[PDB]
Amino acid sequence: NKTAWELPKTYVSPTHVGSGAYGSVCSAIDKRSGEKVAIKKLSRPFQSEIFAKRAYRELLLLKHMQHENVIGLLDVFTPASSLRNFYDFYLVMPFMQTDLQKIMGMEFSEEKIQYLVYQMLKGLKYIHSAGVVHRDLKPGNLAVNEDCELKILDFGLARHADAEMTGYVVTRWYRAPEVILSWMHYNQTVDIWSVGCIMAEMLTGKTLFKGKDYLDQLTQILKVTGVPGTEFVQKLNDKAAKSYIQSLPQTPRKDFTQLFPRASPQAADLLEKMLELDVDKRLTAAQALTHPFFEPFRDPEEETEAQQPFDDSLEHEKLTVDEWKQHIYKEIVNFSP
Repeated sequence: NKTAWELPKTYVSPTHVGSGAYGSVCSAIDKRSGEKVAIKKLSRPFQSEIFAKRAYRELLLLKHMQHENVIGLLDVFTPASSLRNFYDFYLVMPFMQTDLQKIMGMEFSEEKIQYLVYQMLKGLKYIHSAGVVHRDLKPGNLAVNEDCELKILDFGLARHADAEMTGYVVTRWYRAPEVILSWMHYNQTVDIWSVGCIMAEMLTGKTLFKGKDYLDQLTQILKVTGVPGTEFVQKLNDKAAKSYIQSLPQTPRKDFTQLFPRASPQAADLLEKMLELDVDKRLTAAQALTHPFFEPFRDPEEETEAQQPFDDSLEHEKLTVDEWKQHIYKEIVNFSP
């Protein structure tokens, strides 16, 4: 279904769940083990260099990643017999149950928020330690089972963090202000901002920053965040970003206690440190785990990190789509005796 799945005989009873033009997600049952799994089809990975490069990133990231709070790769396959008829491929991973977007209407006690956000940051510490930035953390990408176990999903926009990265990234409502203010020069803390936006949403049942376009998102953010002093204005390396700010609509900076009532002094403090405008003052994943807000649940022995840095050897290379296909096809077949 959009566009006609070609599964092996190992996976049976294809029930559909997600949909799109970039490919679909469907549930299936592995016939070897009896486990229920999630299968994601990449239907047009070779339409362009960018789609090909992203397909490669997603596969390798899924492949090399081993953490309780990050989705793992069970299998990957393609109906193709060679590079001559290689048009798409499928990723197989543990089935979950629901995601955080679906249950946002629920009422989240601070205990649940503590537990769930703690798992987000544990996974994020792991992902970041591999030198990777996710760049699309949102409630739809946070899988949750009946035990309130959490897994991070979707590495389609993820990559090895570099000094210069793709500009238009992250889903707008969860997109950090520096993505716009410091175009193409952000770091792993964009993920921390997304975590902040999510936590606030669990706390209220409402999306914190609902901008109508990429610029209005910035305006929404700078309402809660204050308009910075001349210290931060000169702390940037942009003249275009110096403007707009130069329109100085001022009243910095709101206090989160008055802005997030019926939430705990320390919960408000964590949101504040996560939603910090200045990227240097902003909490990292490792640091956020050490915040007093997570004391009832914290266990440093399960805050593991990557055993190996994620390889970025092709990241600074110029491949054709045909070359990307070769590497992808190669990485599909050597998996996983």
